[PDB]
Amino acid sequence: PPKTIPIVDISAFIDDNASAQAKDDVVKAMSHACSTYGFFYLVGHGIPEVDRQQVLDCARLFASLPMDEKMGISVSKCMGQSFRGYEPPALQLHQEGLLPDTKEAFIFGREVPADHPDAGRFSTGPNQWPSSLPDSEFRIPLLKYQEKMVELVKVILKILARGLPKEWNCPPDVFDAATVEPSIPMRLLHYAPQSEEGDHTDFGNVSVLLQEEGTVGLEVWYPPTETWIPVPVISGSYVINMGDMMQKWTAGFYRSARHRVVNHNKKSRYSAPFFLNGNIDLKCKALDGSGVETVIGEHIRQRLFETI
Amino acid sequence: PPKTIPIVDISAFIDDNASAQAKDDVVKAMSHACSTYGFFYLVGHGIPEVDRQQVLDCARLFASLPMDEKMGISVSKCMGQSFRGYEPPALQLHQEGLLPDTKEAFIFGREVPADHPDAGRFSTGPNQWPSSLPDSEFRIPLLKYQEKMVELVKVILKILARGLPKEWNCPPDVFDAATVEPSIPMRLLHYAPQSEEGDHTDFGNVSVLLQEEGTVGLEVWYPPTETWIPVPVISGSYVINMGDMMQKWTAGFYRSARHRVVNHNKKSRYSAPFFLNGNIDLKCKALDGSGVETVIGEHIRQRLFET
Ligand SMILES: [Cl-]
Ligand SMILES: [Cl-]
Ligand SMILES: [Fe+3]
Ligand SMILES: [Fe+3]
Repeated sequence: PPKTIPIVDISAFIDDNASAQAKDDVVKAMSHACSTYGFFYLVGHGIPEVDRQQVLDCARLFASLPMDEKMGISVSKCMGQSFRGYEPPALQLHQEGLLPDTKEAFIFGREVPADHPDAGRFSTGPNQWPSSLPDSEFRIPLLKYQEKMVELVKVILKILARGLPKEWNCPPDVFDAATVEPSIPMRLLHYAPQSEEGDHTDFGNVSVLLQEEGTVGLEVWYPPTETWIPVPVISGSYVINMGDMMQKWTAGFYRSARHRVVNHNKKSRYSAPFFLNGNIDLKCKALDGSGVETVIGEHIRQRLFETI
Repeated sequence: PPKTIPIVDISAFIDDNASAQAKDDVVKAMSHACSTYGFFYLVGHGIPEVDRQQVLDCARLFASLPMDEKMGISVSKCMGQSFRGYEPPALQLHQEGLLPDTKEAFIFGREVPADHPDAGRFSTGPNQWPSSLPDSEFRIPLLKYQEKMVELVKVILKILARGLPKEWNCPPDVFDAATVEPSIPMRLLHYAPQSEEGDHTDFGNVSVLLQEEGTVGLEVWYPPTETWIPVPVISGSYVINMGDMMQKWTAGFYRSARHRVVNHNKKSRYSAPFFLNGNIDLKCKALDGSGVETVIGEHIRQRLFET
């Protein structure tokens, strides 16, 4: 029974002067992690720690807005199925903060203008922005960080493509089309402390989680030993996991693991997960050459219906 | 057969506003790592990445001096048994660089003046500094870095003291005496590439290794499955391990593991290990109350003779 998910240092891939052996070491480590656990810690991404800390400060800043202003940009008010804006807690009584055991989030994605023909299509459309926060303090750092998440998931996909079974003869670009005009939702999550008194998989391709220091929140189901693996916070790391669409694309070689967040917090906790769903119109062919075709957006919408 | 040594984030101990649960989590993780493997990765130390990169640049800078300049401060020339200065390769033919499969090092420790009564005693005395390297590029950043390593091993020892068996009833200060006027050698290591064509334990209390990015060098012997565990470089981390004197002090609860560096390098590789040996005159009592008394310096010298 494993005690931890593995860790992958991708430095050899962020620098063009690393040895072929070191790059190959990264490829094998990430391939084994994603085909065994579906999860791994990633370090060596090169995203400055000040930027990560700024993202968590944005989460805290948004959460500090009064309930009325956050509901002014409720996801109810977004365009079509773009699912952008404020996700309210399940219960609320006051304008300030959260009731214990609830959570709230700000969701934003790829900026698509309202008059674009795709606006309002699944996970596609304009973002909603809280007007009381100045651009320099919220929207601008979040969009800059979004640039960096897009570049990081591109690198992750190149490493993963190099890690597939060689007899499938997949080229290292095999995933690249998913990164063109993609669905890329990001959440700024605020978890209230636990009171004194869930199980899921991600549907997309790659998830990149920024954790705040604190007690263990995340657990990953490992079927072979039927155990929940805790994922404590590791300084400098992201938690990376594969989603259902990636598992489907790779005919099950890369696993999409069940996971849940446990709330042992005595104070409010924040996190910032970024999700690569991918281009919602891309038709993906099973990389084992079995001829199965899956359209990303149809797959994700189907997963939503099956889970709700 | 384990595949990795554990990772311990000590952030909860570098901040006084972290929860008691988080601090206890750090204590438990570090204790289990040191009593099982004797080794762990440490992150969250707060030492800036620019400072770590500078230390490795100092290693490269020193190594780039010609043989004649480096031998000007050979360890042969240090005062008494202070063991400070330049450790030359086992073989050499040119003034520049190293022959494959060899290594060289710069060694410096706690600055003790030449007229101090302890100067020249075991691992104690003044440092040798290469006269061709400007202070701002070498001696000054290394001495500041040395302060940061001393503070980090102080934190590690506090965590380790909290991880001992509760039935021994050890107080959390139990190791602190080792950090007063200690032997603290640090090396700037330069490994030549492998040619086309060792196994040991550390003698002191706590070792703190800064690795350079590259292929796996370090391996740790794990007896229960009789396997060499690779220790690849992890960004932002130090590799921490217990030495023989910590194993002795804790009556074997904390393990001093055998380890070795393997050379798969096609180009020169650098590292910066810092060693807490401790105060050489401190008499340590086995923390299980078995009455055994060990003087750190005598232990380290005896371990040197045994090897
Ligand atoms: Cl790695
Ligand atoms: Cl930890
Ligand atoms: Fe998830
Ligand atoms: Fe060693």
